[PDB]
Amino acid sequence: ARGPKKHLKRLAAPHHWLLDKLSGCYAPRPSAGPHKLRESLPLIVFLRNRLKYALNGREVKAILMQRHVKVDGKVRTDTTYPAGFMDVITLDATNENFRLVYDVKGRFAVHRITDEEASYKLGKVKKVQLGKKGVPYVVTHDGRTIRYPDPNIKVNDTVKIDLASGKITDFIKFDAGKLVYVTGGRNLGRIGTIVHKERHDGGFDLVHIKDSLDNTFVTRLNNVFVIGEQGKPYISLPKGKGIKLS
Amino acid sequence: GISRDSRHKRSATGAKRAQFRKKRKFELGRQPANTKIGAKRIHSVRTRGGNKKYRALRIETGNFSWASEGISKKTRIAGVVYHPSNNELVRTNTLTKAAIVQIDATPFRQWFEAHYGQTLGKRAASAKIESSVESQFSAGRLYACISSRPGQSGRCDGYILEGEELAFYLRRLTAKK
Amino acid sequence: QRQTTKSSKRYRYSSFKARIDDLKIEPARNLEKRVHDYVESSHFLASFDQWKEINLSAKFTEFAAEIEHDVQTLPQILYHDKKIFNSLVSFINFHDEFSLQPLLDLLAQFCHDLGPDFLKFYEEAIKTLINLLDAAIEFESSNVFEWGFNCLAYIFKYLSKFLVKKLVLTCDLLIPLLSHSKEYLSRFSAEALSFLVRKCPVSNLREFVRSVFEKLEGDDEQTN
Amino acid sequence: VFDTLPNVYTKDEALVWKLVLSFIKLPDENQNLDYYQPLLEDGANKVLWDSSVVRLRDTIDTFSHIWSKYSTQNTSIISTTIERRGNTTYPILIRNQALKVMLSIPQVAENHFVDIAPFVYNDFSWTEVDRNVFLKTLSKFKNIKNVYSATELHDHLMVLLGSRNTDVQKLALDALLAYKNPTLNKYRDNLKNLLDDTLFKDEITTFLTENGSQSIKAEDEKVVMPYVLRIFFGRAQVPPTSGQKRSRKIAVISVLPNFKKPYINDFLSLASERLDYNYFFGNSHQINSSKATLKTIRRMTGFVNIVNSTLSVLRTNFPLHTNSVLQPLIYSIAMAYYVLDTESTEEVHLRKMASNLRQQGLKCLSSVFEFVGNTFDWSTSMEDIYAVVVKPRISHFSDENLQQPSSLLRLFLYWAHNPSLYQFLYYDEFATATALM
Amino acid sequence: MKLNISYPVNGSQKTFEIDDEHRIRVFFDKRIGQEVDGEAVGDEFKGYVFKISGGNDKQGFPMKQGVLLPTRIKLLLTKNVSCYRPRRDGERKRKSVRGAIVGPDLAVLALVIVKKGEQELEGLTDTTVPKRLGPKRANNIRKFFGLSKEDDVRDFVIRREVTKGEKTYTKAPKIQRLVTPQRLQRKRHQRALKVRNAQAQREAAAEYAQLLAKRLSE
RNA sequence: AUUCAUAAUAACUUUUCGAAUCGCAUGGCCUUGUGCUGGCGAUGGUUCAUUCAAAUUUCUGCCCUAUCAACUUUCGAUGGUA
RNA sequence: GAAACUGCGAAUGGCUCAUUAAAUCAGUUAUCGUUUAUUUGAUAGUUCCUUACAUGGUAUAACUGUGGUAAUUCUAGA
Repeated sequence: ARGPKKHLKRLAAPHHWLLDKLSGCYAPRPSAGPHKLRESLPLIVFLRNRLKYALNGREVKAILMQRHVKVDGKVRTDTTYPAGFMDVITLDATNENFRLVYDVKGRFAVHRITDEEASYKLGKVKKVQLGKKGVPYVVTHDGRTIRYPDPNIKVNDTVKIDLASGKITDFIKFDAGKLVYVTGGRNLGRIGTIVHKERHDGGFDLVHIKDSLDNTFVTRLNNVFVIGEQGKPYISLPKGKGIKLS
Repeated sequence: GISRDSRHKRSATGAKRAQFRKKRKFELGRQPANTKIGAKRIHSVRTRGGNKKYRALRIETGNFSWASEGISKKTRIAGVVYHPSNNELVRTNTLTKAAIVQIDATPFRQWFEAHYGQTLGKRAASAKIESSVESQFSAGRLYACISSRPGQSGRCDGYILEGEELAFYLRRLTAKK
Repeated sequence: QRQTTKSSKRYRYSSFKARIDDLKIEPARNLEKRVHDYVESSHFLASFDQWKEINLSAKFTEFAAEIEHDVQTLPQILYHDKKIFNSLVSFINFHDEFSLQPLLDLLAQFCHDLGPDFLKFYEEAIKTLINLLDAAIEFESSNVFEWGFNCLAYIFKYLSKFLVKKLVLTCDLLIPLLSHSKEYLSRFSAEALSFLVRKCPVSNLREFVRSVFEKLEGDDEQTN
Repeated sequence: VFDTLPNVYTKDEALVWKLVLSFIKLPDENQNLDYYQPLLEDGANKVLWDSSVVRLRDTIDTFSHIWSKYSTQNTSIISTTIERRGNTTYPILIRNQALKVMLSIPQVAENHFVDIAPFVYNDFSWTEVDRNVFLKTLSKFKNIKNVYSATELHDHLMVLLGSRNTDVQKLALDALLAYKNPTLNKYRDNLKNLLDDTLFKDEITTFLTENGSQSIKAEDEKVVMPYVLRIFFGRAQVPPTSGQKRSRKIAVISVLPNFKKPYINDFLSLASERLDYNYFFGNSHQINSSKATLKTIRRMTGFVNIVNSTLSVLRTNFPLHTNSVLQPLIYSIAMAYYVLDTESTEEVHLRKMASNLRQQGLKCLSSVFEFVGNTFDWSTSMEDIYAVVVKPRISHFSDENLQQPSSLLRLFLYWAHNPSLYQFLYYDEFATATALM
Repeated sequence: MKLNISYPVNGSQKTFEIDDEHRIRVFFDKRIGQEVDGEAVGDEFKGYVFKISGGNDKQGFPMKQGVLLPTRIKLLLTKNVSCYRPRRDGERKRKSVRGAIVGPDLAVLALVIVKKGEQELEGLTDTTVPKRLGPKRANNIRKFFGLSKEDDVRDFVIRREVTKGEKTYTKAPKIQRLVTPQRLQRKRHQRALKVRNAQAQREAAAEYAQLLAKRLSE
């Protein structure tokens, strides 16, 4: 190819979208945005295939151009906007807020959310840095640049962000014994407390996690996402609370 | 014409690789700007991204910095004296990086007079300079190493040759004469 | 030059002032399959069930909880007259658009059921309505203006004979909205009270004309 | 008429010149239509009702207007007489029309010129378009040295060259090149390329640099340095809003230190000559006119900024002249103290500019004392610089200056460190000494 | 050949066929941009002075300046040139165009009248056509009418009377580049927005500095 | 892990950017000036981050042929410096 | 609301396997070795500094008209 692709075949799409393999050849290629390609849910997939609020892409256009959908406090009108993980999608006429969060089976999960919980949003501080004119900022896992953070915020640390002002309300450190959500890899959706960060130099730091039935597994630091302290998730988890069973 | 792929060379074992594709645009090369000394004349090349890149065809002046004093003045370049890659560049007066040119010395000695209250030739510890630098000041031209890439940025910026480099290049000039 | 030759597309922009200038009031000029006049187990209850299906908003959901436990039938309405009306007025003063549609429809139909007994709630009903309309000025919404003035038209139509008998008190109520310093408020309030004026007979009309001319000489300085 | 007239002025070139000069003079000349105004009559009444339907409003307005006319019949008779008499006022651009005509016909003005030189020597108020058209005409002039007042035209021409609009500089350079002499004919392209914006700094380092190729010779230097100093004055009056303009101003003042001593003194003499100090020194220290205006304080601020930059690039070798350097400086700081005392704390802009001028004046005073010190005399002006020290400062010098080394403080320290400069301490009743105490 | 002669002052233009070869030999060896003599052309052009402006040869390939070769040629034309209109951005077609030196084979030579002679030519000198449109910028109207800077332009817009059946109707341009209360408000909003944002930035920076100094004094 | 982020100094520039743009509405002021102020949102623009990318790139893995055992370096083959 | 200027897109998609045997490719890495339209989030008062901002200047398209040529999504002069 001599430039950037604009089409996505149906079987090329990420599996967790649950797109059925007969209704066409193309799947909504999610436009460039806050979240990466293989872990984003376009609004057309969310409104049509999940909520069944639309039957066609033309109805998804009708909804979005009616300006009902708001993704993290702001109105979106692009039907393939990449609404990712830990997202707040508010429908006003239906009086619902949705936290987008993974399920145990590896798929995204509608989470009905009240107003006082929808008012904020977690975000994994991923790159702390010093910008022009000597101001510091943090780059979370959705592109959000937040100038002037707390001096103790480091890489891989969760920050609870007030949405309607884009500000940092508070933060949760990365130590052993915190509650860790896992986002990528085989075990994604298994909420468990972090036991031990096995740390290599130049390689990938693995993380040993142990969850409520005291089961132990290993992931990477890229897939680990800190939620809260022991038994105190800052967000409301989906049903089953992230436990893989038999 | 020019392209800079590594599919037309011999293999590491000494084999001849057959052709794999047509030449691509992202491995282009362009024609060198043999920048000489004359009135200022500068092309602009459009480069990947939308990025401008100024080529110099002829450039007279330049910005030269005195490192030991940490200052910078704009002077006039006289002519290329030494160049470690090609004495044909020395002959044809090409301005490139790592060239050894002679510059005018009047702004440097004017700054020295206005800053240390003392002329040159013919706060005393600060006023003391090196002997070869004083000899060049008495001569009327200063040796300066160019440290800019005038085929890329279109600027000829350099630094005045300080002690050790001046010794090495003085040995080089006297031996090669 | 308003939009005269319509185009071929389907979704025009229709700014707020354009929507108001297009807007009128008379629902009798309008007509549809009116649900409350169509099904007749109880007017309030029929409209309540339709709006419980249609509307999903927090404010109307709470109102629906309370009064759905209260009303299921006409003697229940006729007995719990005050509780229903005070809850309705509470949420209309809460002033939320997504819920402002069904509560206005229910206020109209509640008066229609409670006809000649509504004349004790009628005054502060009108007061909360005009406070709502001035709030609508503050948040521009042609929807809210259309709903509120259709509720006023319905209340006038349902209590025709009594307000016609007592016409001067109605315009004494609406003068804060009739002489309001906004062209569309004066326009819509004048259309509703104009329907009542058309309905009134000759003697009370003479009294009302004499009174309104005296009030105009009082508002010599006012032109609106 | 613009293409017709250059073929037919040859028949009667005198009357067309009278007409052209009349059109030049006409926008400046007054016009009055002070008619006969009768006594006022209070005839007015709301003859009809005021309606709300607009076409009824219009007809009622028409009838009420006619009624007001017929009620105040007298004044309406006068106004109708005037409006049917019709206008006689020359539209304002008629000066521009006649200047375009004179631009197309250069030879008649070149012949006369005894009626246009008053405008030049009064320095116009005319607009910049008309000024540029008239200077284009002066460039078109052929027998330019043999005009009525050649050297005074030359002087005002050089001033307009020293101006800061580079278009005006181009026009004045073209007229000064129309003035013909072989030295300027030798350096004709060089000054044009100095006026060119792109070749500016390259040209500066090309041939203004001492001891090189294409440099100005000695006699040519003597004859050409006024021109170079006026053009450098314009390029220095260029204001420093961005990095490129800051670099241009710095390039100008940093090539200044290579000319010659009287040429540096002459450039700075120009910079002072825009101002005035003969008020103080025709008096002793009293200002004749209360010129506390933004215009004159911004002139002083520009002067002290160019003096600061010149000192910073000529830390030891610059000439001090009492008639061009020191006297306008003490004039400047005395004017700062004067405006600060005289007008209130309501004038925020004037008071802030006064504070900046005070700062920069004391800074250049400390700088020049540090830079020359004992190298020339002071007994001529010890008393004046001491007066402009001792009026506002020594009364609260300790109360003001206690946080950092001030410029005034460092000047005192230089005074006390050098032996011949004890005379100021000696001059008062050791007032500055007890201030230090 | 055929002489396409145009009087630009009247905006008028006409064509005159030419058969005898003497005036053609007058035109010979001359190029586009030069001048010729109407008397040497013929009788009726006594006093007139033309200028060789363009032409096409006997097959259609027009004349192009810059190429001094009285033949046909194949030039690599680019975006902004004459005798070529690009169909696509960055396209450079190579086209056959005729050189500028006037030869014998020109089917049409097109001239402009620079100086009027002594006799009135029929179509050129007598009649004229008005300009099609008036000025559309506000300062263009102020120039074309000589209006002072204090005077307004919307009273001096040039209108055109159109008629369709019986409804007479007027038209007038939207005066582009006209100072309005709208543009004044927009400029005011740019100023106030910059000021507000700078104040918010100073406030947030001061709050972070306070927090940081509290941490260090902790 | 860095000559990193960032900051500072001195100059340099055929030299950039720092809004001469557009839609709906019309509110607050009052020295009653056609004066001062003001909402929603469209396009744009310097840098930094993000995303869709792109180009290089490390290890390991290709079918038949020794009746193919030497091959590559002038003409760049392997490395060093500019 | 035709036309035309301006902005964007036409570099994706569709077809075929001719070439290429450590080449493509598969799995695994790196960019502390670079460019990135778009999307998303942040981001720029620099007050002054000597002689129109109620808002500078040129053109050109389409169009009117005069033409060429056997002819093309050819185009010239005004």
